[PDB]
Amino acid sequence: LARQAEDIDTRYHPSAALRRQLNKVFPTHWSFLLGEIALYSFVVLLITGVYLTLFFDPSMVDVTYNGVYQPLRGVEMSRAYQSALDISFEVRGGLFVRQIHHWAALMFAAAIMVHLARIFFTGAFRRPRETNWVIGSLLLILAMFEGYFGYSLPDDLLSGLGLRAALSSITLGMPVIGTWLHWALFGGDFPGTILIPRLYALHILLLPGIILALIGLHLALVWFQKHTQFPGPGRTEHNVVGVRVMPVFAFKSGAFFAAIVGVLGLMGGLLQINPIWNLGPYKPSQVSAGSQPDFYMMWTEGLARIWPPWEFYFWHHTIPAPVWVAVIMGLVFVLLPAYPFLEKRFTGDYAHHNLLQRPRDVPVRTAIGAMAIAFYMVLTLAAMNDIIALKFHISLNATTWIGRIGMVILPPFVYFITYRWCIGLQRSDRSVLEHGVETGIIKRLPHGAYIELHQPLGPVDEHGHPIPLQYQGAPLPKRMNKLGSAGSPGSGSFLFADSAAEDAALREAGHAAEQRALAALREH
Amino acid sequence: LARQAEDIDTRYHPSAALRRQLNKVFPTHWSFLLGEIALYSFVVLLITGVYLTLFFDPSMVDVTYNGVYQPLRGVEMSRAYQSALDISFEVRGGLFVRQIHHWAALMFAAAIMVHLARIFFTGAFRRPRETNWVIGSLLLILAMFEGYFGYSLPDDLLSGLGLRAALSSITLGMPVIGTWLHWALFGGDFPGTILIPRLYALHILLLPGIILALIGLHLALVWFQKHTQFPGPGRTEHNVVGVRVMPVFAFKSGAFFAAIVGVLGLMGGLLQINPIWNLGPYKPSQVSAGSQPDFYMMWTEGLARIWPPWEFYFWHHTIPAPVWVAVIMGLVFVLLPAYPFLEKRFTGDYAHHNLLQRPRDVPVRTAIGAMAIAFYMVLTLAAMNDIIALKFHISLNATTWIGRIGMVILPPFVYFITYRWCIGLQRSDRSVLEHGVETGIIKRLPHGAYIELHQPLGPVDEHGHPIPLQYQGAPLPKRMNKLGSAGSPGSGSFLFADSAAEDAALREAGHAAEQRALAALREH
Amino acid sequence: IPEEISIQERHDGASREIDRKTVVANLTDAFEGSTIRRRKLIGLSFGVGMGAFGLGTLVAFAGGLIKNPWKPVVPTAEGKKAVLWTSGWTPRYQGETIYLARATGTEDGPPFIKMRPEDMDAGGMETVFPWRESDGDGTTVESHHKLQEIAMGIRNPVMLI
Amino acid sequence: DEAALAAMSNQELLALGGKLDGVRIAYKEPRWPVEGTKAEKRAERSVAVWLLLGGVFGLALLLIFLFWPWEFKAADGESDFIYSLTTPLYGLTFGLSILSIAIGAVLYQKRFIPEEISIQERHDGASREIDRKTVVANLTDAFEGSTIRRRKLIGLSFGVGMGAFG
Ligand SMILES: CC(C)=CCC/C(C)=C\CC/C(C)=C/CC/C(C)=C/CC/C(C)=C/CC/C(C)=C\CC/C(C)=C\CC/C(C)=C\CC/C(C)=C\CC1=C(C)C(=O)c2ccccc2C1=O
Ligand code: HEM
Ligand code: HEM
Ligand SMILES: CCc1nc2ccc(Cl)cn2c1C(=O)NCc1ccc(N2CCC(c3ccc(OC(F)(F)F)cc3)CC2)cc1
Ligand SMILES: CCc1nc2ccc(Cl)cn2c1C(=O)NCc1ccc(N2CCC(c3ccc(OC(F)(F)F)cc3)CC2)cc1
Repeated sequence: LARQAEDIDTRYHPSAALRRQLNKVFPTHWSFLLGEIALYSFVVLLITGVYLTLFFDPSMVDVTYNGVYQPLRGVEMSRAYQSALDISFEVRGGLFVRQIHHWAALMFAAAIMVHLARIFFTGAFRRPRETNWVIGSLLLILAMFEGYFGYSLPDDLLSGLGLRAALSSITLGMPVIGTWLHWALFGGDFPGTILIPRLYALHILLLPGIILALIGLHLALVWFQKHTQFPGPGRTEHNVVGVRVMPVFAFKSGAFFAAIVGVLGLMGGLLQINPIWNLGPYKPSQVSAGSQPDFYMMWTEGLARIWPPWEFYFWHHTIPAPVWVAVIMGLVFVLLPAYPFLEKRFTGDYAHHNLLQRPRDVPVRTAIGAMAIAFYMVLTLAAMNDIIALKFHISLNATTWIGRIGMVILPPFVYFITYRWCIGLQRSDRSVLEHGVETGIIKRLPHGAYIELHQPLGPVDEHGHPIPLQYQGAPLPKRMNKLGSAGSPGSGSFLFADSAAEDAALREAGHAAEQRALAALREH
Repeated sequence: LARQAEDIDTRYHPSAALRRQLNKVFPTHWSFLLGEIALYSFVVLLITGVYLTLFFDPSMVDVTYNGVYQPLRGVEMSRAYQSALDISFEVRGGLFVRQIHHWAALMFAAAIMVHLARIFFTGAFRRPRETNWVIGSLLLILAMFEGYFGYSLPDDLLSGLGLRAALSSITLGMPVIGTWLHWALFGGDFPGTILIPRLYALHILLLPGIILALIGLHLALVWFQKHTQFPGPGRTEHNVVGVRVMPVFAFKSGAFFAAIVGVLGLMGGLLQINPIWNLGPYKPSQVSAGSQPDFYMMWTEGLARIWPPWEFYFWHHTIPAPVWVAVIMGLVFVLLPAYPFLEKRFTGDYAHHNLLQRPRDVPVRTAIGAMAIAFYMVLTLAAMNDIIALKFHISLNATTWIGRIGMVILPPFVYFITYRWCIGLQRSDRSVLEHGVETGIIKRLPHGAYIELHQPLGPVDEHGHPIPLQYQGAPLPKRMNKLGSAGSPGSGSFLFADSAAEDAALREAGHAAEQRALAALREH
Repeated sequence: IPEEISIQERHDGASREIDRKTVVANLTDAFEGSTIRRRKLIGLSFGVGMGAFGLGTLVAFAGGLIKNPWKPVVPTAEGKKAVLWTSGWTPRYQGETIYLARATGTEDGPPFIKMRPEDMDAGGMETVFPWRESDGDGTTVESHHKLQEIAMGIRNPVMLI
Repeated sequence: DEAALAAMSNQELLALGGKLDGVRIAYKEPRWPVEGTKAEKRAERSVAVWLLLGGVFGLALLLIFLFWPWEFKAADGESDFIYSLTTPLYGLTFGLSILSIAIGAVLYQKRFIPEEISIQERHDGASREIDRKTVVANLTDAFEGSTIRRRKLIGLSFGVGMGAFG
């Protein structure tokens, strides 16, 4: 479209920033898409939530149902619960959309956690990027609380119990402020008339706006501080080796977006999540057995379950037990964003870093991370006590005490094992550097001796033994077939062979192109 | 803060984009702040609306008031009206905040209209900036509809009448689609149960988001296509003469922001707007006498009032009168964004332009704009028929016919007068270019002749008459005192004089600096 | 799509000294030229003024939400108490009868009915609510409101063993 | 330049930055060339009293918001007239405080910050041919290299598929 392109060029003349953005190089490691997963989940959340806002009515006034769902006719409920039932049963395709919304929220949280694990273990938070780590931590906290406020909207029995217990009766117990916070937030005592509209406003407008601003800032910082990379053949602290945006990277990103949307649609159509009609409207007099929040608050619930009943009563006052949960959760939320500064104070290393570390080269940090993950898993499993004790025949008090003791003895055990495992991996790497790659072939050496036919990775000395290499922070091959050793199948389709000339030509050109890629990337 | 600044510099190294943005030059004309006014009004709207969302409940269920406002106790009303009454009477400082909100909406609309008038009359929409004109037009439409949806939220008698008439019964009358649109929007017949929540979602989330995106794009386009300027001493089509951002422009912008916030606070505290309690809750059986919308929809109302009753009845069908209002409204909204292309097709001028035009140098466009403004004023005054006929003792039918005839005879009269006025101004400029500036002094010239002692603006010939100058698109002085002719008062404070040395020194240095500024800007 | 490899030339670290020196000179000259450093009174008055405006504004912004949890609003037999100490089981006029009503789950006339001690065996449990016969059954709108407020009170339910 | 960029004074650095950006500041002038006079002290005192007023009435806003009778009291027996003045006082204190601050700032800019004129070097129009040719070559090569032009079936099936999904 020559005329339109030229007229855009005389009116705006970008032609240089477009060239500067079309030539940007991005590294290609499978581990660098765990943030794209979260970004795409957030986009799907935005779209489905904008759809949902056209049918939801966030009031707490009481009505009688008089709808299509018969086992609930004549029951008195709030207006939000009725609006959610109307979305579920009286809009063509509404149940599908809210199920997609909930599944996308779950995938958002899970992808954020996996991305954080990557960032922590590879060491991508060092000198140039502590602030980007901090922004990520804030994003994590906001996502947690946004999901909570979200699933507490269509007030039914389970959401009501969660709200009541956690919000009302942990805010009510804080030492001095306490009830003042409770009355500022609820407008009075727990079941009010302004809670659900306030949560609705917080959930559709404020927290999404803050999250959008922080995500923009995060991606800008990642764009202008170029990406990190793993050590390898042609990689230095001064260059980025990968593919340009122009043909390839946008294509791969868009295809990944479409595949994630496909997975979310499939599992939002085939699996059922939050069937609010099986529950009832919230009433302060009735309860059920499950309880349980979504899996990103289960650690908070489990911590409240397995913490012993230690209270303090002094003059004319009372400090209850959930205060402990409050300070422990605050301590966790404060220890997360302040980790890079702690590590740089303790190790005393303040240099710029653009090459990542393999998790096996840093045993102490890997052990710390494994200990934290074990602690989190214990806290999460201590939240499904009832389900575990019912399905697997175990006592309930037994599960409580198992959690209460594991909380102390599992983290150090995991630390010890992880440290020893990291050093074992290092030794296994050094052995294949010193000798060659084991091929698995045995010989008998006419004077009855068995050898195993190693294969060298570099030069050899006078008597056939390879000269040992030096470690360079890059992974080493361990299987002979990963190196081209046994390959080149036929060149048919699946049941009929091709000609021999075609097979030879294709094999030979493929070999040539492989060798040229190798020789080109070495030499730079 | 040397340590912090340097560590920011080794982590981000901007140091060049910051220098590129601290040296940007902005022209300084009083007419270039009419967009800042609208921007600041929008910011205040955002803040006050975020405050308001914490107390509003958008339901249409019926309740009995039982509040503090006594003349309404026992009356049955919706939940939105009760929430608005509770904001007004039971939150410390809520009435003040909603009055600020409404006044800021009004100032937003007025500032947008004045800014559009400037952009149109100075010719700042030519070749490089048609798309920026288009974005501005879209912003105007969105602001209109957002304000409408906003003041229709606390459903009282006036807002209900406005909704009913305009929305329901103009959407109901469209030729073929019609009732289908009505039922898709209201969920059924007019008074539904999903209207107010849907308007709430549209008003706090969607339209503000679209407006924010469009404002960002608008300001980006203005930032990267540098500002226009008026012709003058050292101004060319290739440079920008003004002040740098660094010390001055940010300071002036912030001071203007604070002054606008001050004006809005004052007039939101001292003047009363929309007293919903004097009205009642909306009921389809009762009505009042003044049923006008805010001043940016008054033209729509007036057009509906003064359009004659022309309907068409053919086989089994009916085309009512408000269809006419619909097509005229759409025609206006389509003719606004497509004006630059019309003018470039009609005049045949396709060149780049960075210097503005004085409205007196383009008589035809100025006459067109004056005609459009006269049409708008007629339509707006035809909307307050009742108030005009009541306060000023005129018949009501008389006002209807006055509007109906003015709608045809006022625009052309205004066109004619504006054309002649522009050419008169041009001639007045040419006269002071040919001769000098009239001083107003009379002499008697001993043979009884009266002359008037002109004052030349340039060189003079042999016999004292000035040689005529050439017009350069810049304004010319007309009063002798605007040129330094009679100045230099005393240098006291107000009642006590200073020393003579101080007075002489200050006067003399001031004169020197003025002369140096002049001589410097000429020579470049 | 063809296979490719590229290299990007990071150019990280501190800026070139040219840009650092020029931008710091620009900032320092913009600051020293205003002469604000040797104007103490203007600066300090400006500070106090902005601080007072900001404080007053923030207090007015966050002042409509704050409520006192201990103001007496609930009428009882010894005056008026705070909400957090009344229960609905609290007597109102010094000797009123409050029955232990039970829920029936139906809305013809009774959502709450009185109880007798013989309506329970030695291994039973039942939830009960305060009745206050002046509330009546759920026929009119007034009694319906009273009953729907009895049913939703976070300190009302009681187990009868 | 050089390493000897140091030992250079402030004004040469500022003009160097300006010329690097294309800005050429002409006619920079202080406001008070003579030393301490009474006019300078008077202007400083006038600029200061406005900010003092702004702060004083911000404090007044705080006090009024805290200690003023605000509840609805309207009737015809006890004519309140104190409740009818509760919102006007909020507005009168808030707006006037921030207006005084703004006026003080404008006066400070008008009477103490030096007067200047600058010129910016627009550089408008089409791009240099270098960038146009290079970017169009990049786009054309990225398109022709994928060979999609001579693959009709893939393109048309892709189009129909995306259209149906959308
Ligand atoms: C037009 C009008 C005036 C006519 C009048 C009509 C009428 C009368 C008036 C209005 C009436 C009403 C009914 C109108 C209805 C309007 C209604 C409310 C429409 C709502 C609009 C719409 C449906 C909302 C939903 C859609 C929307 C929410 C989705 C947009 C997606 C969002 C905004 C983007 C967020 C993400 C963004 C910040 C990042 C973008 C991606 C970035 C730039 C690239 C990603 C990326 C980056 C940046 C890396 O650095 C990177 C580094 C290493 C590896 C990978 C990456 C990587 O993938
Ligand atoms: C950004 C992160 C978000 C998260 C983690 C999240 C999470 C949730 C969850 C888990 C629910 C419960 C849905 C159900 O159980 O049926 C929900 C409800 C809802 N969400 Fe979101 N959401 C997000 C963003 C949004 C956005 C951006 C919007 C609107 C623009 C939105 C609109 C809604 C609405 C209206 C509901 C209530 C409707 C219903 O419950 O059926 N959400 N949210
Ligand atoms: C952007 C342009 C906007 C305009 C022109 C506008 C206009 C209006 C107007 C005139 C009212 C009537 C207020 C009254 O009479 O008391 C109103 C009400 C309201 N506005 Fe806005 N508004 C805008 C943005 C917003 C935003 C961004 C929000 C929230 C984030 C918001 C929230 C509200 C609420 C909740 C109400 C109803 C509360 C009440 O009526 O007291 N508005 N709007
Ligand atoms: C015990 C938890 C639990 N049991 C069950 C049982 C059944 C079901 Cl279905 C769900 N649950 C949950 C549950 O939902 N857990 C998620 C959760 C936990 C805590 C918080 N928090 C609110 C704010 C508080 C707060 C706020 C402000 C403060 O002021 C300060 F100091 F300034 F910050 C201090 C504390 C802290 C805890 C939210 C969600
Ligand atoms: C007559 C107006 C009026 N009389 C009174 C009397 C008393 C009071 Cl208090 C207020 N008023 C008002 C009033 O408030 N006027 C503002 C107004 C006018 C028209 C519209 N309509 C919205 C959408 C419709 C529409 C929808 C879809 C369309 O799509 C299609 F069909 F394809 F074209 C086209 C048009 C048209 C405009 C909104 C607000």
